[PDB]
Amino acid sequence: ILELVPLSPTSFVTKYLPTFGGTLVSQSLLASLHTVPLNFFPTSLHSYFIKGGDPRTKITYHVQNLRNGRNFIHKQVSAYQHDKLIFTSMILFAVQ
Amino acid sequence: ILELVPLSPTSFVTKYLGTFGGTLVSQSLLASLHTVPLNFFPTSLHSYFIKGGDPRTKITYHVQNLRNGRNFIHKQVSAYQHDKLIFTSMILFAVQR
Amino acid sequence: KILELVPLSPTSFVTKYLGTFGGTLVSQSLLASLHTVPLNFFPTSLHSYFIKGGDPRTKITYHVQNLRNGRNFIHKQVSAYQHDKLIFTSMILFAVQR
Amino acid sequence: KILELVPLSPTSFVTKYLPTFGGTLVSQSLLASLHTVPLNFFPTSLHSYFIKGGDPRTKITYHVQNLRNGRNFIHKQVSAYQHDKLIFTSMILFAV
Repeated sequence: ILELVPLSPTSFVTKYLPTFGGTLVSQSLLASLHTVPLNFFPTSLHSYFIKGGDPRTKITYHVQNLRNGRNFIHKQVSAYQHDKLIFTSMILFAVQ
Repeated sequence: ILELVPLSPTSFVTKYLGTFGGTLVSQSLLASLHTVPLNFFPTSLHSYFIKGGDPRTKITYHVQNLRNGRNFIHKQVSAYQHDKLIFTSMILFAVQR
Repeated sequence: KILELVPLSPTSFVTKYLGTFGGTLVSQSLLASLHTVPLNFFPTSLHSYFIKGGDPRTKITYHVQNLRNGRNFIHKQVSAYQHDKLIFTSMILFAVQR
Repeated sequence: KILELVPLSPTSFVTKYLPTFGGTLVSQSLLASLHTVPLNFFPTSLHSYFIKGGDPRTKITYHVQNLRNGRNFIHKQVSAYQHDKLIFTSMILFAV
């Protein structure tokens, strides 16, 4: 139950109801890992807590490509609830 | 919940044992949350993956204070296995009032 | 004013009048993008990449490209050029307020 | 000259004149960060988050927070406050 459902190549909803910021960071990370090649790994991440909460509704994550190259990929993952941005994370990846 | 055991006001060990990544960040955030007042909540968090760890082996988290302002607390949380740095976070906190 | 752009088209703009070259590039990039979205779509984040030093003795041309729409969000890519070479890009994300 | 900051400490800066436009937020936060980074480091990217609307009839206070150092790379965060409220934050990445 950190589980996500892919609605698209870039968009994911929680399966179960959530809000702990740790859940937001973890699921946003998982989400990004499904959009990046298996040989790329996270070097850092940077999460911004924009609005709290509710555990009573689902979270939708959207992954947006910021920058890529041979050795590096940058992603942004935004989380919505009730059609409002609550949380955004930038995740940096590097190759092998 | 990913529970830690306090060894001090300021240091913590895993009680139990890229979800590993999500674990490090979570726990590092739980750790730092035990060092701040009731109405301080994270505004942002910045984690650096320094070396892969083994799950299992316990993780030890040290929480330091970095340099305050007005309306914020800047914590650094570093994670260790075998006295070697695995992971560090900067977590920023603000008050509601 | 000073950052004024002349619209060449609905998605293309150029500077009117020729440390922080950077702030200017980000600022005009944002302004350019703001001309392609409705009033109540506000920027939630931007992400700017410094690709090559500018010339402050030539024109900057900005192209706005629509990357993605979702219910609540618009994602633009703004690319800045001088002499037909890429000097700068930003990804600017917007959300509707209701 | 209008994007002029007054240092208050090694890491904190107030606007001298009245601001908010996003573009001003971004540029002031970049100038603040440039005062705290060695002269031979240059910005490679910048990532700004519009957290709450500014008012231009109020001064903005910028705080530069170190995220990570090396000999080749420096990461900084710059946060902007009005009336003791976070309105805006930026991550700036520098290379030697």
